[PDB]
Amino acid sequence: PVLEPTTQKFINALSASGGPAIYTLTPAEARDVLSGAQSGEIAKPAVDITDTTFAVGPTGATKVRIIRPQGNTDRLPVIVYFHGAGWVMGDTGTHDRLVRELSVRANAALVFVDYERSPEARYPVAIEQDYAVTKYVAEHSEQLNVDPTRLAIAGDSVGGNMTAVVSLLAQERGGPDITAQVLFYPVTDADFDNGSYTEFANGPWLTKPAMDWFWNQYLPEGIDRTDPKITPIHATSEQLSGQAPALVITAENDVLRDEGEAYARKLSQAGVDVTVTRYNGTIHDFVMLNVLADTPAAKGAIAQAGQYLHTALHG
Amino acid sequence: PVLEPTTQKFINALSASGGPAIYTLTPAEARDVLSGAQSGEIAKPAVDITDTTFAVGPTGATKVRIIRPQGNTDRLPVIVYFHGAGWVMGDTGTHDRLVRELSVRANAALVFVDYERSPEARYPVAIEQDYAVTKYVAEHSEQLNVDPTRLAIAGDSVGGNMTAVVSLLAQERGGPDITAQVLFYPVTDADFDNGSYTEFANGPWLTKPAMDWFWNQYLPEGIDRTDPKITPIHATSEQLSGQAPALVITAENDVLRDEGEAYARKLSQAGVDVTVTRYNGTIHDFVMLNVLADTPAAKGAIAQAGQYLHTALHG
Ligand SMILES: [Mg+2]
Ligand SMILES: [Mg+2]
Ligand SMILES: [Mg+2]
Repeated sequence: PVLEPTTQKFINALSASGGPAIYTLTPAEARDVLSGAQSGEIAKPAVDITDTTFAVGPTGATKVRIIRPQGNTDRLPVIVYFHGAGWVMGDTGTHDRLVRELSVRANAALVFVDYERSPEARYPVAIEQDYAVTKYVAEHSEQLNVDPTRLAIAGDSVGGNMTAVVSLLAQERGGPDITAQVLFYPVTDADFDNGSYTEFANGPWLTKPAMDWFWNQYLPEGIDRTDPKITPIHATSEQLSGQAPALVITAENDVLRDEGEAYARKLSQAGVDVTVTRYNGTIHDFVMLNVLADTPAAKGAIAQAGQYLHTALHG
Repeated sequence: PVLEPTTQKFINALSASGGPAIYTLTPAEARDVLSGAQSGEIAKPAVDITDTTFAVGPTGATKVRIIRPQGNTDRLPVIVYFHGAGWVMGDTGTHDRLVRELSVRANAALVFVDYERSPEARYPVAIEQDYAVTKYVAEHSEQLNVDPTRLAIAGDSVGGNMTAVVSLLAQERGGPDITAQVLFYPVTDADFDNGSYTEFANGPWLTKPAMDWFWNQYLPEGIDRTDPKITPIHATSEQLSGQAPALVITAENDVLRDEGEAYARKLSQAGVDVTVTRYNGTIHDFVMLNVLADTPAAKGAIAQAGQYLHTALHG
């Protein structure tokens, strides 16, 4: 359907500039393209930043960035954050404004997992790093000065996939305890022939061929994609029941729209308390992309997620 | 699609023992059904309440209820509120919890218009009362101890129709200035054959025959229904341009969904900044009905609207 006007101007400018398709690029090139898009002078909430490594995960180490509202030294609730951008791309820079907004709005520490990206690392390295850091935070709360009984998880796009799977792993492994989960336009299935994949196959912004490529970078060739730790839409009502309350936010004009909304239904059917909202007039990645930060959908969704997290972690 | 479970329980109870269809009742009887449904003791935000009358509007007197956050005597911004329930039903009791939430969350005075109901009063009595009260508030700010430069309007269902029309009338008549407008699942058209009307014709909760009956109570026989003061979807890009930023919230499972989302697009095409959000798993009237008060969609939408108003009126 018809896009919000600032969002439309972005899409048209992108067409006019005529850049190479994402799946013709090397990982390094693809990374640099998104990094360059997100390198502008933009207003950002004030935070204190620490870059470090936790000695956990399948590789023995996971890079993290810890963010706190600037000057706040309280024992805060904590968000463990899993970023999107196709498994191949994304870093502390590309998602900086977004995760600063979440930290300050939630009034929480936020632990950004700088997981090993694809294709150099394939499934399941990142989800195991993600799970390991979440467990680490829960088990090292005095050192991080956080309250482990108020731990939320959150992520955008493939990072929403990671959020869902960490919830699933925490159920299976008996912890850690999760207070709430937030999923921005999550990847939850690999059915490239559903309604929204068919309708929006040629965009805007995200295309079916692009998703085909991202999935092929993430996964080993020939792996069974129906397994719930890959496509959590297939999780059993068992794996889902008992999970933390969820906020799921989708975009109207998005190949991934239908699977995110279907996943929200699956959670709800399993007895999970699910807040699920579709934003009209916007596109995939709309709370991360700096070019859309002043659009009404981006502002609304960030305010909604911030408030949802604040209530979950302080109410 | 499938409803949130508590919401489905409500719908199941109606199908089991809901009785005669609302539109087969007298207006008195219909009024009493909703009044009874909403008169349960339930947790509500603390406010101060004043019931009075402003000597304006087509009848010479419009009943209003003025709500403030409890004990607050500050010169506050103000919301003028137009309630829903089919033009036939609704009063200060049916919408009590909802408008208390908005007052407290926006930290604003709220002026609830107890307009004359249909069919005893037809169009255009209520919209002229509604506009008159809005003008009155702008022009008697010292009497009411409010800031007239921070005046918002808001409404639900046919009250969303009223919000749209008051915006239009204010454009046409040169004021008063409106800072923001909030429309919960508005009535904007009378095309009973569109997509969502066809899909949800027999419910849940709101039905196509009910809407046909409500419209018939509201309107004189043979009136041209395409007048934008009746169906604001027909407003020109000129009646719309210049209007205040809008929040439009729709329900997934609702005959009125498509016309609400279409109206949002019409505003956006006219250059208005429109925040438009569809809540999945819920039904029409979901922010007013007390039985749904603790459901995720109701809590979410009320928090969203409350925060949107707070930002508009205090930012
Ligand atoms: Mg989506
Ligand atoms: Mg609706
Ligand atoms: Mg818009």
